Amino acid sequence: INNMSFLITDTKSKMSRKGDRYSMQTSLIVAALKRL
Amino acid sequence: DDFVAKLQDNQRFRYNEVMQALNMSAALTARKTKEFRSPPQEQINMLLNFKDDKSECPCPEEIRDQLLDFHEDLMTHCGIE
Amino acid sequence: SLYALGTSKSIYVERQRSALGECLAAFAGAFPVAFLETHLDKHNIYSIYNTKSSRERAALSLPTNVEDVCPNIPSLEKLMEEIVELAESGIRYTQMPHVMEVILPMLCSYMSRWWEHGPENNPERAEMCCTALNSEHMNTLLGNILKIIYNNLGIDEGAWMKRLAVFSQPIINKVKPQLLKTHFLPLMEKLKKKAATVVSEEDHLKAEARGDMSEAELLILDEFTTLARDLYAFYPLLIRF
Amino acid sequence: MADQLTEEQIAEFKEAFSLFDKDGDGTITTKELGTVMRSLGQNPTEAELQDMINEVNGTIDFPEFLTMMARKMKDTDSEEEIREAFRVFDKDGNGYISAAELRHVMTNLGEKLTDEEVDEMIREADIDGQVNYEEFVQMMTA
Repeated sequence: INNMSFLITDTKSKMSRKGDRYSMQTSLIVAALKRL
Repeated sequence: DDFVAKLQDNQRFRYNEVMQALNMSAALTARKTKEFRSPPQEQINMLLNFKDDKSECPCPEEIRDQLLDFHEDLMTHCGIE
Repeated sequence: SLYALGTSKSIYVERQRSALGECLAAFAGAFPVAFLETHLDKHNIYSIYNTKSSRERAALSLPTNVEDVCPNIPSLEKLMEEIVELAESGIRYTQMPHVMEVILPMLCSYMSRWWEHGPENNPERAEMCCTALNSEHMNTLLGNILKIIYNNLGIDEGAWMKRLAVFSQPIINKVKPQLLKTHFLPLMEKLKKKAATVVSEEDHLKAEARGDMSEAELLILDEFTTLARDLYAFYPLLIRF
Repeated sequence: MADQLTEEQIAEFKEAFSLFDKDGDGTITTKELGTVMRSLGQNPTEAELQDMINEVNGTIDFPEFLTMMARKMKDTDSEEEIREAFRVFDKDGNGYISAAELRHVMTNLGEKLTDEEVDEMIREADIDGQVNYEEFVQMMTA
């Protein structure tokens, strides 16, 4: 799962290597926590 | 000659079941391969380390008995006892 | 052909159902004619039954009947009623494997494509729009997805949860905020109950460690994997809402 | 030739060299310098001959000659050095060794050396923990 693909699809309508497969910083749980 | 032949055969067999049971053993695999990753001089030194108790020797009982019998005969020949 | 593929019940098509569902969703997004809603066909300027005229359409191989051009595909209202009674009647996966793998993603893509032509976006000259789709339909179908995934947390662990999560992404755009209290609260409540159960089980298991914990730690690991899979099926929708 | 060469191959070096024999100095000049190993079986090129003549009164003997195959011992050292590893471990053969398997391959055997593993991961750390056994060994088996 690209993980960031959900955020890219969200910011796609508004036009808004080392870490290609996965990244610590963009965890879904911490993303939900920071959005709430 | 014969003693080393039997010892080598036993070591090969032991390495065989160690490789067979590697995935059951998990952590024990490293400790069982410690014997086979040591230089051959040290391998023989630790295989011949059953003169007094010291069960930390992979040598089986029959091979131990063969070596002990020959050692006793050699001591008798030398006249120690 | 693709709808018959999706609806077909065969062990041969069983392992290829998912790709057929994805292709059907793509076709539903790409197709310019509101095939699900045939009754208001005459308001579609791109319809072959509106352009080709009767003589040429009879010369071609067409059923001449707009309702019967795709007879096997049911109407949008009938599909909505079927999905509504699903997730409410206690769905059994033995008879309903095809639904949440093919039919719902098609409806999701169809709604995402046809919402723009719906009367709600352009209330001017209404009743002449190509489709009768509405935001209330969108809310109803999204609530249906939430209810079915609620029923399917602990049963039938598969990739289709994350699949439906990524397919239903466009739906969330025009949701009312009250759908939170309507469905998300029980859903996240049950997810939190599962999380509390699994963390309590982990705490209990951490006390004991011996030669053979494998027969229990495998089950506990399965619990965490299922919890994480449901969590990734859930948090995209909640985040973006 | 520090005991790394085996008895059988040393013997066949000698039998090839004795194919020309002649008291260890005759018929073994720089003209046959290539012919002896051509008859033995692998082919010396210009690089091989220049490696033979790099440190070489003017007529070789058996000590000098087998000293030359010591530096030629450097050849054919690519697959057999990892053949043992591929036999003993990596049953799947993916090369991406799992987490427990990597604990186990660095479970220190007798030496009990330290700071070398943590040095290796502070110098280089893979990402996707998930350390590659291949990338892990070429660094030493360069």
